[PDB]
Amino acid sequence: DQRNASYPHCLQFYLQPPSENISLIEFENLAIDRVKLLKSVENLGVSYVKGTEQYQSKLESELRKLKFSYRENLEDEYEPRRRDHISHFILRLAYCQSEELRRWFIQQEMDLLRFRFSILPKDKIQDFLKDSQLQFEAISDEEKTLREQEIVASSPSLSGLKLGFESIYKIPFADALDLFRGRKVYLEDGFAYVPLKDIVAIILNEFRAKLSKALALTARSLPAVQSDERLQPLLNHLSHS
Amino acid sequence: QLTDEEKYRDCERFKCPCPTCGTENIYDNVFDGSGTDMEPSLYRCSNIDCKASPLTFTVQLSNKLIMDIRRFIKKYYDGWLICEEPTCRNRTRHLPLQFSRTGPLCPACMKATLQPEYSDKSLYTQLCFYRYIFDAECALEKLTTDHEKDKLKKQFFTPKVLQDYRKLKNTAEQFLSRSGYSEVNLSKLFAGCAVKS
Amino acid sequence: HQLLSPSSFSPSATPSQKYNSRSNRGEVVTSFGLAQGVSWSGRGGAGNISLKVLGCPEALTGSYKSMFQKLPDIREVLTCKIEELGSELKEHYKIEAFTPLLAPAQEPVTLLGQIGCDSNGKLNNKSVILEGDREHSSGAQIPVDLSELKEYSLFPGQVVIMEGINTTGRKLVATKLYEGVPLPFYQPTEEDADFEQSMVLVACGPYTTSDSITYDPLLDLIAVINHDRPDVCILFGPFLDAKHEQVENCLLTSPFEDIFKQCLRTIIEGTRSSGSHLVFVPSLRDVHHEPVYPQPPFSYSDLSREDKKQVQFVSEPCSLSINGVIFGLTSTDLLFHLGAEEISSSSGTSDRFSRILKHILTQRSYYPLYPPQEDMAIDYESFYVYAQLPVTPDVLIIPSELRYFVKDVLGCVCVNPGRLTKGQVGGTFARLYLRRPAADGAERQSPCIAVQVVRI
Amino acid sequence: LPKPGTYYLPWEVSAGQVPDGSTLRTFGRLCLYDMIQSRVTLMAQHGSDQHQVLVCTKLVEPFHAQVGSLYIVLGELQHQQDRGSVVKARVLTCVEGMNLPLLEQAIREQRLYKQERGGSQ
Repeated sequence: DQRNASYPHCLQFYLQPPSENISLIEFENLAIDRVKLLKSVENLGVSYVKGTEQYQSKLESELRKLKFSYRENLEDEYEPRRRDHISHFILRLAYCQSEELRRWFIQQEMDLLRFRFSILPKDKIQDFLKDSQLQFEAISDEEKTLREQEIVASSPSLSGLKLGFESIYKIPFADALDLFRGRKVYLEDGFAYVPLKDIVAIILNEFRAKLSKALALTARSLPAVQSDERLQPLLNHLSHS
Repeated sequence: QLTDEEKYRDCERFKCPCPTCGTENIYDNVFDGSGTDMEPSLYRCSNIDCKASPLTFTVQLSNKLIMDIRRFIKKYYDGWLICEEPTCRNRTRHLPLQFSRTGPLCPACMKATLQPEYSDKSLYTQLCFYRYIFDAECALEKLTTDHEKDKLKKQFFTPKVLQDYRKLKNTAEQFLSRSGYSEVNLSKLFAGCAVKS
Repeated sequence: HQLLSPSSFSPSATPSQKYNSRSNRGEVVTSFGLAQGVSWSGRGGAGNISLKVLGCPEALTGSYKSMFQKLPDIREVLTCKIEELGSELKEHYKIEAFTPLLAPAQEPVTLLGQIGCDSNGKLNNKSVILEGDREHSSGAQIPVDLSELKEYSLFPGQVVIMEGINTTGRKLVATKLYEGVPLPFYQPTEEDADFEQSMVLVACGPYTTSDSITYDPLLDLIAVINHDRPDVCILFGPFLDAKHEQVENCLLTSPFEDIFKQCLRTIIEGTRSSGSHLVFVPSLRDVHHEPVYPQPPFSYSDLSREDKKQVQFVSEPCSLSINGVIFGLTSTDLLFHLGAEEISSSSGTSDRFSRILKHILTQRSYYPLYPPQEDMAIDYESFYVYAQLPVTPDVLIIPSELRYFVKDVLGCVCVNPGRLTKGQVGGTFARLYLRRPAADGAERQSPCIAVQVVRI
Repeated sequence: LPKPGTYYLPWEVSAGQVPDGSTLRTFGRLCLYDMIQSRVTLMAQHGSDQHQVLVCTKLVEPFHAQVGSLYIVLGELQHQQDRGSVVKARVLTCVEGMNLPLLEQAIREQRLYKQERGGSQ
């Protein structure tokens, strides 16, 4: 079962590069489709407020129209996931020239991943975390009760002694930047204690940002070899479309 | 942004002699004439005296097309190189083994670089042209007014005509489905990343 | 029972009465080996026959992307070939080091390179330039003088090791020329020697005259096969020659693929009675096939289940194994090209054909010539992958336009049955006998024992 | 102003005849380009033996690397604990088709003239 093994989950970290051969027309169409999807995501994010219902409904409609992978179905999702993978890699190749383009691409990719993660079931979240390289640590119940008051006072989306039936994670303070920035997490001797929802969302977003930045920097050294007479008009047009 | 006429400007036009009258019929588009003269290029012969319908010679047209494509392929694979120096103009088939920063070095002048006389781009454009002039569906879809398209379909484009055009188009699409000029190898493109294979 | 229908292809099929006027049928023009007092009869495929494909670790089975070539790939292929052959020669001959081409010295030096011509004309003894390998000489060129050479034999694209004095670094005076080292022979196994005896028939196209599409020689060959009942039949192309007068003018009223399929059906249904094995080798003169060397096998999807076990299609060129005896099959006219583009000097009488065959054997390649002839197309990646000799074949087959001959060169039997038709007259074909020799001999004995070139 | 780049044959650099921190300019044939760590390996064939030179190219990226082409590297030599010696390239230019024996002859002639001039003091 190569089909499901290659694309088992809708969510991806985009680690494995593609290895198959495709025609030029599909290459161009995938690049154009993904750039349109990114621009639509940016416009939807700017126009509305992240969350709500109309924003997510319009984003879902946009994803469905451009034949991409957003939902989870047991039948015939190989094609959308394959298109998403190949188009993302092509756009990464095309968007590694200047700092501004890299920042914009990372921002849009982070927003799209955040939405796709927000529309995922819980066991699917656990399976997706297991599939990728991240490994988290959960503190014991003794520790949890030892530091209950401080965590509740910090209130990382926890109100009224809601510490029960929750797992508190221990992470280095350099990875919780989003929550750490505005006093939304309890810090002790170099570690941050975060509830489940905040830890998965923020830490996954931050780790994805770091990995994507490192990989785009690595891919920056490549286009010095892109002297091919083909793909050159496409790259030039897509750079400043 | 290039139109069909500009894209295929340098392509050699297909020429086939009519088996009945012997006169050749140069083909350059599906429809010959502009205005009220919308007529398939295969509907009538060039000679007004000749009354043989060229559509009856589908097998001969396919054979001639195959021969022309084979000739063009053999011409491309010969590999003639011409020196870039205007004063040298050395023309040889022997590829020198002493390369340079850009390309092969011309042994005659030792200052310029050889270039292919017939590049693969021209051959691919030629094959695409030989497919283009026998694609009636795209030509019909290119018509601005739908009423004219329907009238042309009813008066002339019988299903047999469309089938013959499909056969002629397939005759070149068979060759076109083996070119390495329209197939990108992503493995070599992304060979610079080895963190995750 | 001519299943092929010339009247159904074109209404202008006039048979050549000259071919039907022949009276020298069955004449054995030449023979070889123990062909005296031996009758030619086989089991008709009722025994045990083993067929296999060898050579490159990946045998050619399907097509490939063709119309895309880049100069660095060709340069890499040529450099790799030159370097590998030179390294093998140096290891065999125990040489110390290879001096760079452009380095001048006052002492004799040993150089490695490729023989080439500085002009677009034919090679001569005054316009020879040696082009060295990239690693040792960066692909430099230096003229060579052969006035001091007693004996030599050169053609373009040949890998040679030369020893001489290069005082100025711009001209080399020849003093020696090492001889090629042939590949080791195949080692038979237990199953190979199990086969007792079998005989193989070989013929080459074209199968018509120059003025008809009746395919009468094909019918005659089918009748001969049916009467003789051989073990394995190998037929070469072209089956629909592109140099035929009718085909060139596009006067045929049927598609080329349909005509080829009808011809294949005729051959298979005619030869079904004999019960032998059939092998079809494509050729570059077929009008319905890709004109690129090497060539992918034929395609025919209307086969019956029984015919699958008796009809096989192989690539061009192909190294075929028959009962443990390695065969070398190629439809290219190598001998004609090499003879047209070869120069040499001899102190006495010598056979040109033997020299050409020895050069082919020692070059470890099916097409050693470079640049190729003006009417050939070669895909150099596919040529480097699928067109290498695995081992020295026991029996070598090469049809050619020259006079038919049977020769033994360096322990390898060379057979050139020739074209089946020559203009408007009949030609010749060959029959082979294969007996596995005893293993108690001091040296390897040639499995091929009797070969006869029979007129048709 | 950086120190001048004197010439050094590859079999002199690979033999540890150059002190640490000296600025040298050598040549060789490219073999590899590990993009993850930005390291380039060059060999030059002397007789029947092959010697290697390692070049760190962190100051010249982006780069178009051709495998099998001659290169000239100018930089400073640094000794490392386990990676032996690595040259920190400042300028790495591509030359193909250079007449190497002529270059070596010129280098030896320059060294001989320098020795002759220095023999009067």
